[PDB]
Amino acid sequence: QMGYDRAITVFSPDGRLFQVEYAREAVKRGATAIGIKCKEGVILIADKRVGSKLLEADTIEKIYKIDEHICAATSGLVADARVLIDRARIEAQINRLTYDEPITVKELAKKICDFKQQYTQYGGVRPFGVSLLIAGVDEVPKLYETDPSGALLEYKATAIGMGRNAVTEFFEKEYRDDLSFDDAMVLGLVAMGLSIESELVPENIEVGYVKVDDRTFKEVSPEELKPYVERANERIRELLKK
Amino acid sequence: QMGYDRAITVFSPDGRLFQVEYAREAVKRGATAIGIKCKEGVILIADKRVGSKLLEADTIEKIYKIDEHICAATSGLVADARVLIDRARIEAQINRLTYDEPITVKELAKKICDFKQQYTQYGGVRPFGVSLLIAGVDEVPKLYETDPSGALLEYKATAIGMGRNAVTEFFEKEYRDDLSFDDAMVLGLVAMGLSIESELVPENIEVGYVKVDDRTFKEVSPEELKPYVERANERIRELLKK
Amino acid sequence: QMGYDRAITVFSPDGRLFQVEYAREAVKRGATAIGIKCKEGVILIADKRVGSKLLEADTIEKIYKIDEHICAATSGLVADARVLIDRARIEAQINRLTYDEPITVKELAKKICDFKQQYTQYGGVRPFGVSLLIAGVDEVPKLYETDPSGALLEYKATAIGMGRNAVTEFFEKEYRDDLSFDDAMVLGLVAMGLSIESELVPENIEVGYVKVDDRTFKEVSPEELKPYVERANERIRELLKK
Amino acid sequence: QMGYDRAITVFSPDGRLFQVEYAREAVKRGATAIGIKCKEGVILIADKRVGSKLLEADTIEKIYKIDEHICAATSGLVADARVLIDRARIEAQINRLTYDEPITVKELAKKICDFKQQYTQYGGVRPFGVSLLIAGVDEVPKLYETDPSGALLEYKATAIGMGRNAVTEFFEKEYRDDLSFDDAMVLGLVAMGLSIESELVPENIEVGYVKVDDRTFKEVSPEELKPYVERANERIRELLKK
Amino acid sequence: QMGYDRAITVFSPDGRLFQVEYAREAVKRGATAIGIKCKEGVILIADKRVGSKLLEADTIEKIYKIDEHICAATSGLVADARVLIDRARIEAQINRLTYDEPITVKELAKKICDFKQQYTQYGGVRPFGVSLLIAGVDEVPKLYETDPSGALLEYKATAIGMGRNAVTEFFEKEYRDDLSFDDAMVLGLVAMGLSIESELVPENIEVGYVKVDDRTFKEVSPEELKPYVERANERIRELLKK
Amino acid sequence: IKAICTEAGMFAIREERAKVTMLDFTKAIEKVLKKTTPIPDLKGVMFV
Amino acid sequence: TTTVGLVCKDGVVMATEKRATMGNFIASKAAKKIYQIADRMAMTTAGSVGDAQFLARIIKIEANLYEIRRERKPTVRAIATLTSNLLNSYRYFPYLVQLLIGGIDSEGKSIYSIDPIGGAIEEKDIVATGSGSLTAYGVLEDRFTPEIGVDEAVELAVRAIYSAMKRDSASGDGIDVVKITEDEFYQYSPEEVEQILAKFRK
Amino acid sequence: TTTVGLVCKDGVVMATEKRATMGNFIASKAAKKIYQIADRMAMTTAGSVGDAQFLARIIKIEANLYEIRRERKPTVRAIATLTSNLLNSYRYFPYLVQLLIGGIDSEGKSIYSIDPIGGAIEEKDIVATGSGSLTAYGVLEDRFTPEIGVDEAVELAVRAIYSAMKRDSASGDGIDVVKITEDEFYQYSPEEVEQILAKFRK
Repeated sequence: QMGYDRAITVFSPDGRLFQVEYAREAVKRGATAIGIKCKEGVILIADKRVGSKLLEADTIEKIYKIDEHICAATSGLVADARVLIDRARIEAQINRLTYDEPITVKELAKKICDFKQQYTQYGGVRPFGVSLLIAGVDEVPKLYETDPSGALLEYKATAIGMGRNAVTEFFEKEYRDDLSFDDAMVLGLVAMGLSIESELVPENIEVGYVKVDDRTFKEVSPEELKPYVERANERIRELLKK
Repeated sequence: QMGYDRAITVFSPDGRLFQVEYAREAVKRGATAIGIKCKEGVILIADKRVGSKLLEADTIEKIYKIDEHICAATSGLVADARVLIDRARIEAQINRLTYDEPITVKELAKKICDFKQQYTQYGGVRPFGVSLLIAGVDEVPKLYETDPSGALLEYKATAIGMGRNAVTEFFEKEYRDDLSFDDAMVLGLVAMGLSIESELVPENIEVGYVKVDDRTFKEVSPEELKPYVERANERIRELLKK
Repeated sequence: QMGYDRAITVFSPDGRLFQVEYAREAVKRGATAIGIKCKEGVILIADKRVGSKLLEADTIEKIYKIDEHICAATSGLVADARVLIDRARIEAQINRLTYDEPITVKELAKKICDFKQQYTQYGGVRPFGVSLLIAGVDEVPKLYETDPSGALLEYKATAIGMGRNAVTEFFEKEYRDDLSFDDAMVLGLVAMGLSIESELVPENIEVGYVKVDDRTFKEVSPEELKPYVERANERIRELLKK
Repeated sequence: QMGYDRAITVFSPDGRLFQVEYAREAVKRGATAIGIKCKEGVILIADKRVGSKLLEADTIEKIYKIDEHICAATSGLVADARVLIDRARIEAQINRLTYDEPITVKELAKKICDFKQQYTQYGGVRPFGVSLLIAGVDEVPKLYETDPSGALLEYKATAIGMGRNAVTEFFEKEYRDDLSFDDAMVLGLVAMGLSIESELVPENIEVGYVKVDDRTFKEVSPEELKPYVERANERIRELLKK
Repeated sequence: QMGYDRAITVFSPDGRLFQVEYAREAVKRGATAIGIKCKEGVILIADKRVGSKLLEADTIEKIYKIDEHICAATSGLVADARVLIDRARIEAQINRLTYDEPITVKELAKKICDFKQQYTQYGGVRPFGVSLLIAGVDEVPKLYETDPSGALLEYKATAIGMGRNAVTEFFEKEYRDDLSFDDAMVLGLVAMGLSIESELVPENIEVGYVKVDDRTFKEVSPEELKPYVERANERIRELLKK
Repeated sequence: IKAICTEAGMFAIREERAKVTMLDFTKAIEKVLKKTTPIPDLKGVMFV
Repeated sequence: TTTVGLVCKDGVVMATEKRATMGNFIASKAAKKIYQIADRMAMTTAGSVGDAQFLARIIKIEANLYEIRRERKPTVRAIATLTSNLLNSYRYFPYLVQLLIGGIDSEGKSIYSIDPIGGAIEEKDIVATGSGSLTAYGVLEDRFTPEIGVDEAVELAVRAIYSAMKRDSASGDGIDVVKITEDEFYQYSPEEVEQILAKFRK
Repeated sequence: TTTVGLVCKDGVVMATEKRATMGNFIASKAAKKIYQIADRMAMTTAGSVGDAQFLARIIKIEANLYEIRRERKPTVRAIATLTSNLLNSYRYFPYLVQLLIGGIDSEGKSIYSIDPIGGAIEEKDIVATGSGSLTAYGVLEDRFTPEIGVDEAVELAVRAIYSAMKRDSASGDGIDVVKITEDEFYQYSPEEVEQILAKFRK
């Protein structure tokens, strides 16, 4: 309702803030990004689908590296992402500066939601309106959704973007705490194909992953996506026969 | 109220500040958290229940360590609360710096009230939309409640949040001052059982406490949790047969 | 509607800053406190009825030490009291540093009045909606009332808050300037009963005083306040029959 | 509408600022004060009668010593008075700091006037709704009145406050430049006496002056005050036959 | 109606600032002030019929000294005038300070125009509603008008204040450029008398003037005014007849 | 004033009397007014 | 340079050199180093001339300002603290001057020394400070009782500056004696003091 | 300058010597170096007089402030750490003073010793501090009893200082002793202490 969404400083009568709710509407408006955690790693997949064949196939870019074992992928305003992830990188380096330790996904998530909240509090600044799914390996795989609100929540597997609801109803049935690494990234391709409702090629998705066993962030090539891409497709076709 | 609720700089003709009253409603949007003081220690029970089975139940958590003998719980924004409690760690530490003394729970409550009050005065900024429960032992048990305005109320059996209305009702009738640590522990699990209106299990709830004999903070491992809930369940069933 | 109570900077046509009479009403709705000035000392009596018994029955505080010779009692937001008292206590301690002199009740009054008038004058920050009673003995007994706008009014006897009106008429008749310490105290306790429309209990009143010959602040302890109450209940009952 | 009056940064269509125009009437709402000039010095009289039995008969004060040889009266808000006269006094003593010379009566009122001019142009702050009368002898007596705008008018006898309308009519006939100190003092008391419609009492009115022989501020105890009040009162009885 | 007079930051689609044109009409509710330039000096004539008999003879008294060859009259807010007239003295003595040159009138007027434009461009503040006549003899006699806007205009006879429209017309007929000091001085007195609708006497004007030869400000004495008044009244009498 | 006198008249009727007494009028001032604008709300919490 | 102070029963009496010499240079033979702070407060400065004046003026300004804000006479104890606070805060502008503040107030009689490095100490009823102090303490204490009148005090005060002057080659023959008797604030000034020491011959 | 301290089982007794001497130059008649911080807390300084006087007033004022805050009198430790932080903040104003901050609290009796680079350190025995300290330890340490009252600590605290005075010509005479019996804040004052050292000589 009007006048409880004309400021970010104005709490509504209900205790809700309709501005902040409208910044979450911004996150659903965008493109999808799905995060999947398994015990051997946490695999992060993001839509690389373009508006035209006039755009370079890789549009810069949907999965950033933040630390050496920490990545995030994006849904919501791509504008806000530029500054928000830049800030995130400087912070992951700052902890390496001042303790000589790789930052933990809690504490990187924490800095970034605290930074968010400060600009939700002020009425002279409007907050970032993008949600990132920050993934990395600390002592165990971790997967976090940083919300445009300034809230963190840890997930076993998740989604954001336009395909969010579809991939929450999907993982409720399928997701189990036994999933393999390879079957995890595949399960997230299946998810991804459901959201857009079209089949996948390695030219309209981008997968990176975080391995425990390497303890490092790695970026999966299209060439090395190809087997996983076919496998997932058999299942994507079956969901669109339902 | 209709044009005197579009900022915080206003006072209404009621003498009330409706922008601060809307911030208090923000607190009831979030879940209940309950504290009890008994004569042997003070008890903090937080709701940790997940809204989907794809979350991980260790980030909707309320309990935060603030000093080696002061913890606190929260209701309100998640976002605001994490910044509010990172401040309360810094204030507590800052007292140890200049005096070499851990902060009295009474003093710590007075400091963070005063911090929250500057966010209420300024028109460049909205208050913290949170209430706290600060539970500690300085020398003897203390339990205090912050309001989102930065006001200070001493309590002795208390709650905040949605289930607050029912927990008040519950401790009106049941709660007496002749209760032990164990006997007060069970009553707070029963007060959580009333408010969610179902049976508990110890993976949706978390207990922290401060005792006077140990004069420390501890956190109740899941292992030490099961018997308290098993007793509570006996009595939560009776209120679901009223 | 008005638009003159939109902000402080806006006067009404009536030659009134409409928003500071609304900060004034903020005082009225809160619980009451009475200062009673005699020549044998000053008496300060203030609320502890507040909440039920789920609260501490020794909930803290309306009776703030400012110095060891000056005390104050409050009505209005006790958020705004908590910060205003912090500033008052520090303001007084500065005088002692740079002059090695106890500050006088009156000189103290001017400095806090000046502090309140800073937020009153500025438009980007709301005034305080709290009143202050400052009662002390500096070298004669003295009593002021500090208004939310930073105004100074000296009283013979005063109350503020909810019960103000009942007190005004009551003291209009009986109060004399030549009262005893014993008399004035018992009488203001008679008056405090009427204000809340019930008998006293020493758990529902906190009472302080500054004596002429002691030059010190002391708070009267619940059972040392009990014989005074006991002779005061007689009168309160007599007057509530009618 | 009309006004164009919700800010000072917006002129009304009439070429006025309504904001300043409502603040000039906020003086009239305030307590009366009366100025009268003679050639043996200039007497400044201020109403100290405000309240009734609930308020002390000495309410501060309202006729403040600004310098050693300068005093001023106040009308308008009690609250605004408190801060303005703090600055005024500072400035008066600052002139001697930097020059070692008596500040001119004309120039001290100017530098009071400049502070409020400041508050007429910045929008972030409201102008003070207060009028000081500036009375002294630089070496010939001078009487000025300061206005909520920061406007400066040289007077020779004046009233301000409640008595604004009354005393002007009264001085049309009565006033002259060859009244003696005693005839003029007495004429000042009658004039307040019409304002309030009542006979005066020396116990609830405060009178100060700067004479020409002394050139030093003095103040009239209520004991000294009696004979003047007596001579005054006869004429006040004459007024209140009509 | 429109937001265009409701801000000072908004140009109308008429390409006019109405705030500046209502600052414009702040000057016209000031009492008349007239300037006459002759080749033999430059002459500022200003009302001093302002106020009652309860107001001094020398009550404002507009023709304030700015430098040792520069005087300036004012019309508008008497408040805002004092600061511009003060800033005029400093800027002039700055010219004396940084160069050791007599203050060019032209450059002083330029420097007031830039100072007044800081308050025009910025919207958090408001531009003074005063028109000054900057006149003096730097090397040849000059007379300008500086506007509320802070715009430079050269005049050789002008008027400002409520008398303006009458005096513009009077000089369009009468004014000449083959003009002697005595005649000029007589002529502008003629013009003042039309404004006030009434005959002059040397007690209801102040006239300052800046000679070429002398190159200094001097006020004309009442006794010295008198012959100029007498000569001038001849034409006043004729032209206020039909 | 017409409404006060009619409303006061309603109390007199109830109590079975022809005359209107002092009590009935003050009861009518309270009655009429109460139903037109309210009195409850509130005390802190935070305003205490 | 030296200054003395002693507490009389009915007054307080202090003293200054009114001619100050350092080397073969004399700045003024009517140089103030004696300061009237308020009506019955005085300050006497030993140490540097110029910093004396500059600090000393501000302390006058304070005496008035406080008296106006409190509606009462200022105390000795206020101003005694104050000088020292001012001095510690402006050690980026340090004033290297040794003050003696004393006088009469509601509190009663007392004489404080303020060090050129800050800080406000109280002397019981005697004080000297400066180059000539070491001798002077004994000079005063010989005839100091607490019931010595104002007249004998001024005599007594001179004898301490008199003691200093002969030892050193660079002290002044000008002298000011200050009396503070709660009824007058009299400044005896070089002439009047002079003949007190023409009893002492030289 | 020298100050001595010993930790008793019934209080804290610390002692100071007033009068600050360069070599034969004293700056005033007496010079406070004993500060009452609260009825159970003391500060005894050896160092400069002015620097100590400046800092002491401050410390007193924030002690009162902390009392109100916690509603709970400050600890010996808290004052010590407050003091370390105040001295390091103002290490841009040249203040070189060695402090002994001591008293009674709920954790016992203790004295914590401060140097002007920071630091507070535990002593529950003997502590002595200054330019006379080494000689002072000879007396204190041997004749230490941890079964010593506050009443045999005064007899001892004199004797330690007296001995230091006779082995330094930069100490004066002005021996004060302060005693904190847990019921008051007693200051013996110069006179009484002078008599204890008369029966420790002729």
